[PDB]
This record gives sequence, structure tokens and C-alpha cells, in this order.
Amino acid sequence: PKMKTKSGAAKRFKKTAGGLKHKHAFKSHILTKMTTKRKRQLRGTSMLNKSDVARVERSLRLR
Amino acid sequence: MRELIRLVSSAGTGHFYTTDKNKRTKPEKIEIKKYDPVVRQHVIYKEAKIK
Amino acid sequence: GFEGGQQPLHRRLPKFGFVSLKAMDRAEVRTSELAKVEGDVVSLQTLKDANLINQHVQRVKVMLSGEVGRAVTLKGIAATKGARAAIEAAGGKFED
Amino acid sequence: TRNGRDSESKRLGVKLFGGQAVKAGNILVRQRGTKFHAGYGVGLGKDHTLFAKVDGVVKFETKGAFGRKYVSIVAA
RNA sequence: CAUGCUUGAGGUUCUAACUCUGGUCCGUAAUCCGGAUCGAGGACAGUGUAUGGUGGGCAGUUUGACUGGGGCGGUCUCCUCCUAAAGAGUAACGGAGGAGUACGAAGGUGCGCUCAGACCGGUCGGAAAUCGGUCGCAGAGUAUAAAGGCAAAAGCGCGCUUGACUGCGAGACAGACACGUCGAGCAGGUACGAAAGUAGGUCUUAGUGAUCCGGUGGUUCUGUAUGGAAGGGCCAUCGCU
RNA sequence: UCGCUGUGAAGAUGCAGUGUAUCCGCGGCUAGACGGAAAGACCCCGUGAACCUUUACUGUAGCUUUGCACUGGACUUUGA
RNA sequence: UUAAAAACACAGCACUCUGCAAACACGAAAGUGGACGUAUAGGGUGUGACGCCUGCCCGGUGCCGGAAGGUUAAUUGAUGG
RNA sequence: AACCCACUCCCGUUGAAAAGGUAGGGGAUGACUUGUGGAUCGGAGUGAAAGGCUAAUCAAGCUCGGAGAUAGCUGGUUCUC
RNA sequence: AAUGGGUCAGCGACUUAUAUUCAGUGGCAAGCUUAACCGUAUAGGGUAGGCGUAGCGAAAGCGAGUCUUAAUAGGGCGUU
Ligand SMILES: [Mg+2]
Ligand SMILES: [Mg+2]
Ligand SMILES: [Mg+2]
Ligand SMILES: [Mg+2]
Ligand SMILES: [Mg+2]
Ligand SMILES: [Mg+2]
Ligand SMILES: [Mg+2]
Ligand SMILES: [Mg+2]
Ligand SMILES: [Mg+2]
Ligand SMILES: [Mg+2]
Ligand SMILES: [Mg+2]
Ligand SMILES: [Mg+2]
Ligand SMILES: [Mg+2]
Ligand SMILES: [Mg+2]
Ligand SMILES: [Mg+2]
Ligand SMILES: [Mg+2]
Ligand SMILES: [Mg+2]
Ligand SMILES: [Mg+2]
Ligand SMILES: [Mg+2]
Ligand SMILES: [Mg+2]
Ligand SMILES: [Mg+2]
Ligand SMILES: [Mg+2]
Ligand SMILES: [Mg+2]
Ligand SMILES: [Mg+2]
Ligand SMILES: [Mg+2]
Ligand SMILES: [Mg+2]
Ligand SMILES: [Mg+2]
Ligand SMILES: [Mg+2]
Ligand SMILES: [Mg+2]
Ligand SMILES: [Mg+2]
Ligand SMILES: [Mg+2]
Ligand SMILES: [Mg+2]
Ligand SMILES: [Mg+2]
Ligand SMILES: [Mg+2]
Ligand SMILES: [Mg+2]
Ligand SMILES: [Mg+2]
Ligand SMILES: [Mg+2]
Ligand SMILES: [Mg+2]
Ligand SMILES: [Mg+2]
Ligand SMILES: [Mg+2]
Ligand SMILES: [Mg+2]
Ligand SMILES: [Mg+2]
Ligand SMILES: [Mg+2]
Ligand SMILES: [Mg+2]
Ligand SMILES: [Mg+2]
Ligand SMILES: [Mg+2]
Ligand SMILES: [Mg+2]
Ligand SMILES: [Mg+2]
Ligand SMILES: [Mg+2]
Ligand SMILES: [Mg+2]
Ligand SMILES: [Mg+2]
Ligand SMILES: [Mg+2]
Ligand SMILES: [Mg+2]
Ligand SMILES: [Mg+2]
Ligand SMILES: [Mg+2]
Ligand SMILES: [Mg+2]
Ligand SMILES: [Mg+2]
Ligand SMILES: [Mg+2]
Ligand SMILES: [Mg+2]
Ligand SMILES: [Mg+2]
Ligand SMILES: [Mg+2]
Ligand SMILES: [Mg+2]
Ligand SMILES: [Mg+2]
Ligand SMILES: [Mg+2]
Ligand SMILES: [Mg+2]
Ligand SMILES: [Mg+2]
Ligand SMILES: [Mg+2]
Ligand SMILES: [Mg+2]
Ligand SMILES: [Mg+2]
Ligand SMILES: [Mg+2]
Ligand SMILES: [Mg+2]
Ligand SMILES: [Mg+2]
Ligand SMILES: [Mg+2]
Ligand SMILES: [Mg+2]
Ligand SMILES: [Mg+2]
Ligand SMILES: [Mg+2]
Ligand SMILES: [Mg+2]
Ligand SMILES: [Mg+2]
Ligand SMILES: [Mg+2]
Ligand SMILES: [Mg+2]
Ligand SMILES: [Mg+2]
Ligand SMILES: [Mg+2]
Ligand SMILES: [Mg+2]
Ligand SMILES: [Mg+2]
Ligand SMILES: [Mg+2]
Repeated sequence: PKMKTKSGAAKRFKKTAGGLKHKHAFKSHILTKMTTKRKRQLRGTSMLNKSDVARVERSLRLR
Repeated sequence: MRELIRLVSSAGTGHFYTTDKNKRTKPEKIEIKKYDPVVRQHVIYKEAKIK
Repeated sequence: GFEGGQQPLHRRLPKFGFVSLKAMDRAEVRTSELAKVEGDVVSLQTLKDANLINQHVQRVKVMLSGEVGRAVTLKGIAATKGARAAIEAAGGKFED
Repeated sequence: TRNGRDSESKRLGVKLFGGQAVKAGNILVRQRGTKFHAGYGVGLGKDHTLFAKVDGVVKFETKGAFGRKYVSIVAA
């Protein structure tokens, strides 16, 4: 049958031409005790690491 | 201990800063000037509640 | 996705974004693809007489990618600023 | 026994040795306190980290009173 | 107040619903069952549905790991020193100590100043209070363990102040990942100083908890025929010994 | 298909050195072949299983409270 | 089918429940047992001929009684947004 | 004595026997023994109660299905350079 | 002196289906390829659909650019 994508992996990783996008952690709560620089640098989007691509691509049924 | 408070800008914006204070030693409010990104000046910030 | 019992990536990072339902009926056309319709007119139906777009597409935009062959007339199709200048350059006009 | 505690190591010490080529922003020493002092072309962080503000090579010299050890950047 | 019209609650009473594992007549050759009629109870009891209490009578499960065998005891995250063999890293139920905070000034800046201790002289103190002189060089101090630092003092005092700023960020250190650390410089607005300038918290290294879910403040995003709304997205932020 | 002393996955018929000893039965005895028999029952482990207990967790049969329905008339007390 | 006993039963004793369509038990229910019995009866529990006896505690947990006052479900829907 | 049972020793243990035999032993008019027919059974029955018995099987019978249950655990895995 | 095998003969353990990724080897090529189904039935038709030619952004959207931002500054991703 068709391979089934993992629902939770597709809600956290998006497929682009440069790789797979994702957001950063440690940004949900307990924000007052955090430095502004540290919160500013956890704000954008980052590509997946080289050693984590194989496991995520298998979860997404991309390989 | 130290309780989380919230500083609301005196301008019309909804911008706020967060910090903590000793509400036993210093009961009276904080009146401090901080940069407001929305209006782009330094304005009076007043203490409020975090909840 | 199993890592031995450690919290995995698909549960360690946050969810973000939403899916646009407005983009389901959207398509884009290269300027190099314009010289494949039958005659001198590019419309929503004419791009479906060829096989440029799917039959469920209701909105089409033209982007600058490749040279424009001949003079064509566009019918209710949006174009970028660069794509329009290429179209007007090769005798083609832009109405509707 | 009531002794089995310890903290994780911090990987301190000299990162670039005398004569090595450096670039602006390179970290030279990780420190507690100032075992080495910032010479010409070297800045100091709030945890006493020494970093390069210019390009050149490391020098390492003991000069002045107080017998201090300085790290500076000179043109190759 | 006097009534009228409802309607909450209680008590009494009636018969006509319901109930009778009470009598006698019939179906009938019958201690079942029906129908008829006397007797009794009576809108109660009882059953359906909704709901609170009780309920090992019964059921599906859970009840950590390390460990000089298991159990008992102890430990489980973070910081400092030794072990650790003069770069980094390095184990033991190895040897020793701390943390789960504090501060609107204990932050910034300009200006100004040096401690502990000893001796001599001096009214109640007398070894030690405040004072004057000489020596002293950090044996003091640093919000908090220890180590590394401290004269441009990083120690102490005063005036003004909010840079404990917003958007970033060349380049590095660390590092399985997720995390972490330092930071010149640019743009906006500031604070101290005559100015060069300094300021993106505190002498440094502990003071911490992912995702999911739920709440609050904004938002030129989206919003299931359309205009809105509900809901969702984005930014900020709260709730976990 | 020998003994002894060493060695050796640490208690040797089979390894080393050495000593003994023609080849093959029968009647007896059990010291060894870690002899045969039963994938140890004691002990530990498995994010195994059964059954039992209780003020472990979550439920539930049964028992019980009240609203509505089957369910009506009258009088009286009593609140809006 | 490795335990015949000091284990179980027992007559006697006590507590407690049950007014009859009884309590209780088997049954989705009809019904059946209890019992064609009726508190000198029936069920459950403990003790265990007989003799002399069976002391103190109602704080805990259970059971029984009380009903004033606090909390307290479905239900109802004033008010505000 | 018959009949019902099963306290002791020995034998037997590849047995004559998947629980016997020879010697001794207990009850033997009773809460006795026994023939025929019948009723109750699988989270159920029955039990003078040993967790005993329910066809040489019982801390939940046998049989057929779900079913090739699951097995981070043992065992095995076949020609050549 | 840890497990397994008395011996022989025969049998006895990496498979198949559907979705994919990489490599090798071919057909076409800015295009490639059909599925159900028709059919003269391995031909031929059927290009619905799938992948590619453009990316960035959570999105509206803009597009060789785009996002962040007061910023045409810087930076991320992308482009001959
Ligand atoms: Mg999905
Ligand atoms: Mg956080
Ligand atoms: Mg948020
Ligand atoms: Mg098409
Ligand atoms: Mg220790
Ligand atoms: Mg260590
Ligand atoms: Mg160390
Ligand atoms: Mg600085
Ligand atoms: Mg009856
Ligand atoms: Mg009758
Ligand atoms: Mg009557
Ligand atoms: Mg009633
Ligand atoms: Mg009722
Ligand atoms: Mg009911
Ligand atoms: Mg009812
Ligand atoms: Mg139980
Ligand atoms: Mg249970
Ligand atoms: Mg329970
Ligand atoms: Mg039970
Ligand atoms: Mg289960
Ligand atoms: Mg279990
Ligand atoms: Mg658990
Ligand atoms: Mg263990
Ligand atoms: Mg032990
Ligand atoms: Mg030992
Ligand atoms: Mg323990
Ligand atoms: Mg070292
Ligand atoms: Mg070394
Ligand atoms: Mg090691
Ligand atoms: Mg401790
Ligand atoms: Mg200080
Ligand atoms: Mg020190
Ligand atoms: Mg000086
Ligand atoms: Mg490195
Ligand atoms: Mg000035
Ligand atoms: Mg200036
Ligand atoms: Mg959860
Ligand atoms: Mg609408
Ligand atoms: Mg909205
Ligand atoms: Mg011989
Ligand atoms: Mg030896
Ligand atoms: Mg030997
Ligand atoms: Mg040999
Ligand atoms: Mg030999
Ligand atoms: Mg040899
Ligand atoms: Mg012989
Ligand atoms: Mg013998
Ligand atoms: Mg023998
Ligand atoms: Mg043996
Ligand atoms: Mg086995
Ligand atoms: Mg075994
Ligand atoms: Mg045991
Ligand atoms: Mg466990
Ligand atoms: Mg385990
Ligand atoms: Mg006996
Ligand atoms: Mg016996
Ligand atoms: Mg017995
Ligand atoms: Mg009685
Ligand atoms: Mg007794
Ligand atoms: Mg007795
Ligand atoms: Mg009492
Ligand atoms: Mg009591
Ligand atoms: Mg009472
Ligand atoms: Mg007989
Ligand atoms: Mg005899
Ligand atoms: Mg006999
Ligand atoms: Mg006899
Ligand atoms: Mg007798
Ligand atoms: Mg008989
Ligand atoms: Mg039967
Ligand atoms: Mg069963
Ligand atoms: Mg027992
Ligand atoms: Mg059978
Ligand atoms: Mg049997
Ligand atoms: Mg199955
Ligand atoms: Mg099997
Ligand atoms: Mg084995
Ligand atoms: Mg051998
Ligand atoms: Mg063995
Ligand atoms: Mg073994
Ligand atoms: Mg083997
Ligand atoms: Mg064998
Ligand atoms: Mg090819
Ligand atoms: Mg750019
Ligand atoms: Mg690039």
C-alpha cells in the first residue's frame, strides 16, 4: 500500500529548495528570565542538521 | 521571593517589558523610561500585572 | 524516528504555520511556455487546451523565465513587472 | 559515602598560540579572572574572554610593572 | 387590607389510573394464564430515562534504574577543587564543599579615596568604641561555596541617571543532536562627561525544565456561497521539587 | 578407552615428562568417566504470565437519593 | 496419587438481620428456592461438651439513631458581557 | 467376619500394577455402605474447607476458532574463488 | 569435564505484493510518461493525472528575487 507520512513530522518540518525548515525550541514559556539577545537569536527558522536529515526523511517517507 | 511584574508603556502602544520585584521591600510602583519600538522614542513605562 | 527512548525531533521542536487553502487553485506560467498555446491568445481555457495547467486552476500568473517567442494577447492573467516588459517587447499586448 | 558530586568541565585555556595567524573576532583565551591581559588589538569580554579585534599574529609578552602577561596582535 | 388570576412546598382526604404471590365465576377436565366481579392499597408503590452517594461483589492495569549477586541503605539535575599523568577531555557505592537565589540599586557614568593590624598619647570603655601621630602594603574587602582574579583597583563614597535599550550582527569557542558561550561593527533613539569616551546588567564561573495543551496583550495574515464573526496563523508573555 | 606429577576455560584415558603393561572372556563391587534421567524448581534478569489482597489508579454489577414520564379530583397551611 | 493431624465438623453459647409478596440466593425477566415454613421460625457471623468465669477503653474504622445549622447533582435561567 | 477405609514396616520403582502386594491396622445399626435412574460445570459448579474435585488433566477443564497472538530471549541458517 | 548430534536416506529456513530512495544499464528530451478503460487485443488509442522547467514567505502576496526590518543597512534561503 501507499506509505503513510508521520502527521507530527509534517507539522514541524517544511520542504524547501534549501532543505527542511523548522523552528527553534526553548521559546514557549519561562521567557522573563531569558536574555533578549538569546530570545532574539531563537526567533527565525533554521535548516536541519546533516546528521538528522536521514531520520527525518524516513519519518516523512521521503527516503 | 521576587514576583513577576509587567511594565506597560505610557504611549498608546501595547508594548511591554517584563521583570521581577520584591513586593515586600519596595511596595510602590516603578516609573522608568525605556525605548518603545513602535513609536521609536524613550517614554515612561509603568508597572502593571503579569496575570 | 525512534532514538532509544530519548525525546525525538518530531516531538522536541514546535509546530508552526498553517496551510493556505487559497493557493489550491493557483498556478504559475513561465514566459518560455507562452509560445505553446494554439494561436496568439493566452487565456485560462487556452492554457487548458494545451497541457500547461491543471483543469482545476482558476488563477494564473506569468513570471519572467525564458524568452518570449511570438506576439500573444493575455486574457485575465496577471504578470510580474519583468514578465510584462518582455511580453510588450515582442509585439504582444496586454488587455482584460 | 556522601561525596559523589562534580561539575562538568568548561574547556578553558589558550586557543591560539604564539605566531598563529588570527582574524577579527577570533577567541584567543578562555579564562577565570585575568591570567593574561588584553594587549594591543585585543578586547576583553565580560567573562574575561580575550578576542581579536584586528588581523595579524599572536605575540604573548611579559612586560610592565606587576609582571603581567599580555596577549597582543601584530602585523606579520 | 379584601378578593380575582397563576404558580413553589407541606398535610389531609377521595377514586378513576396503577398494584395485589386475596375471595368466587367463566374459558375448563386446569393451584398456569386471561376476562368478569367483590375486597384491599392508592396517585403511593413500581418501571423507563437523567443525576448525586456507596460499592475489591467484579474487571483491566501500574508498582524505575544504578548496585563488586539481589534486597535494605544511599544516589539520580547544576557549580568549585583533587584524582587528571605541565594543551583539551578522562572512571569508581573515589576524597572534600555548595546551588534550585539576591539587587530599581548591590545596574550606567563622572568625580574623588585607600584596607587589616600593630605601637605611642588621650575623660567614663580599657584587650577591643570615637580621636591624634608613626609603621604597615593587602596579612582587608568582593551579596552568596571554592578556584582563578582585582591599582585604569573589579574594593569604598558622592551628584546625575535607566544601556538591566530595539533591530541586527563579521568572526570565533564548544559540541552526536536538541541546547550553550564570547563578540568588534552598522542603523535607530538615549544616559553621564568640557572632551577623547564609556554604557547591549552585576569580578567570573551555580540559581535551572523540551514538546503538547490552556490563558492574556497586539496584528496591512487567513477566515469553507458572499459581507462579517467564531476559529486558526504570526509577535510578545503566563501555568510543571 | 593405564598410573603419577605438572600444565591448561582454573579437579585430564587423550597435553608434557615419566613409570608400568602379552591378546580375549566370565563371576562379583561401585571409586571415576564432573555417569543416565528431567532446556535448575534455589538465585538473578524480561519495561514476561497467572491468581490473590487492599484506605494503589481507573471503572463497574448491585443497593440507594432526587427531576421528568406513566399520574388524577378536592380541601387546608404556606412563599413568589 | 509423599501430610489423617493439634486441622474441618460437632452438640452447647452469643451477636445481628427478617412482619411474609420476609431477609437472603439463582435468574437481563417471568419465575424458583427459603417454605406449602411464619420470630420457640428462617439467614449470616464468631466460639466450640462440661465446671468456674469472661476485667478496662467508643479516641480510629464500621454499624445504629438524630436533625438544627454548614457544604452539596442533574434542573431552572435573573443579571452582565 | 463380610463390607467400607487406609495408620506402620518391608518389597516393588524398566513394577504383576501410570499408586499395588504380604504381614499387621481402624469403623463395622450408622453423621453407615452400596446398585439403578436423575440434577448442578468453566470466573461457573460442588466442597464436615485440603485451593480439594469437576473423565490418569485444575490458583480457573477439554475442544475448535481469533491464530502463523507476542517473544529487546535461546537454537539453526545449505556451492566456489 | 560448557551446548548439540547413535548412523544413513529423503525433506527443512531471507520470500511475495504494493509504495518508494540510491546505483548500474537503455528510450525520449525542455519535456517525459500514462492509470482506469476501449481495442484487431503484448499492437494502436486513452495525456484525466504524476514529475520537471522558480524561488522566498506561516500566510496574503511578490517574483530572479524574496523574508526579517523604520532600513534600498546587514543577514537567511534562492538565481547564470
Ligand atoms: Mg496530515
Ligand atoms: Mg524558555
Ligand atoms: Mg508564543
Ligand atoms: Mg493537464
Ligand atoms: Mg566522590
Ligand atoms: Mg570529571
Ligand atoms: Mg574537572
Ligand atoms: Mg563591554
Ligand atoms: Mg415467592
Ligand atoms: Mg384469577
Ligand atoms: Mg376497590
Ligand atoms: Mg409512585
Ligand atoms: Mg420513584
Ligand atoms: Mg430508575
Ligand atoms: Mg426514577
Ligand atoms: Mg481483590
Ligand atoms: Mg483486582
Ligand atoms: Mg478501587
Ligand atoms: Mg475482583
Ligand atoms: Mg491487555
Ligand atoms: Mg501486570
Ligand atoms: Mg507507571
Ligand atoms: Mg535492578
Ligand atoms: Mg550489592
Ligand atoms: Mg563479589
Ligand atoms: Mg532501594
Ligand atoms: Mg589537563
Ligand atoms: Mg597530559
Ligand atoms: Mg570511560
Ligand atoms: Mg547536593
Ligand atoms: Mg560590586
Ligand atoms: Mg580567592
Ligand atoms: Mg591607580
Ligand atoms: Mg573545536
Ligand atoms: Mg552632553
Ligand atoms: Mg559622543
Ligand atoms: Mg500530553
Ligand atoms: Mg464566509
Ligand atoms: Mg483572528
Ligand atoms: Mg588398559
Ligand atoms: Mg593448575
Ligand atoms: Mg591433574
Ligand atoms: Mg589425542
Ligand atoms: Mg599425555
Ligand atoms: Mg604439544
Ligand atoms: Mg563384568
Ligand atoms: Mg552393585
Ligand atoms: Mg561405577
Ligand atoms: Mg549428571
Ligand atoms: Mg526451552
Ligand atoms: Mg534453563
Ligand atoms: Mg521463588
Ligand atoms: Mg518499568
Ligand atoms: Mg528493560
Ligand atoms: Mg486417623
Ligand atoms: Mg497417608
Ligand atoms: Mg481439614
Ligand atoms: Mg438467630
Ligand atoms: Mg475454633
Ligand atoms: Mg479452644
Ligand atoms: Mg462515639
Ligand atoms: Mg466509634
Ligand atoms: Mg443519622
Ligand atoms: Mg465392592
Ligand atoms: Mg511384617
Ligand atoms: Mg491389608
Ligand atoms: Mg479387619
Ligand atoms: Mg470405638
Ligand atoms: Mg441409594
Ligand atoms: Mg449440564
Ligand atoms: Mg475458565
Ligand atoms: Mg494453604
Ligand atoms: Mg477427556
Ligand atoms: Mg482427575
Ligand atoms: Mg489477530
Ligand atoms: Mg507461534
Ligand atoms: Mg544456550
Ligand atoms: Mg572426555
Ligand atoms: Mg551442563
Ligand atoms: Mg548455557
Ligand atoms: Mg551446537
Ligand atoms: Mg547429547
Ligand atoms: Mg537517462
Ligand atoms: Mg538578500
Ligand atoms: Mg546565497
